Amino acid sequence: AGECLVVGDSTPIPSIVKLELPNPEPRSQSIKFHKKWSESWRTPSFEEVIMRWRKENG
Amino acid sequence: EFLLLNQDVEENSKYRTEHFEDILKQFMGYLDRSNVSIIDLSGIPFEVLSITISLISRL
Repeated sequence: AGECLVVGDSTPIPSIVKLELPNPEPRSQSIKFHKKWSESWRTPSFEEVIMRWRKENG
Repeated sequence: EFLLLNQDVEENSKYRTEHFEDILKQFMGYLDRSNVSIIDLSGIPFEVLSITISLISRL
């Protein structure tokens, strides 16, 4: 994690380089499963969502 | 008959495009159903099994 190899003519030796963490981090959002569970009951609204399924208010 | 291919019967013809929200079934979970879902594809003839699985997965 956090390492990549740079291969090209700009370097004498293609090597693994430890990249420092960028600041500020871009909004890297990947949904995680479990914490959404065990949170009582979630009730989405459906009129609007099936309305969007029909390309009405997309 | 599960695909309702004989629309000559009135019961097969009573399902309209308005009857779409409830075909999803357990869409939110009866407000108390969990969502343990078992699509028991046992008695279905094989030549439509792939079609049915594709339908459900794409839906």
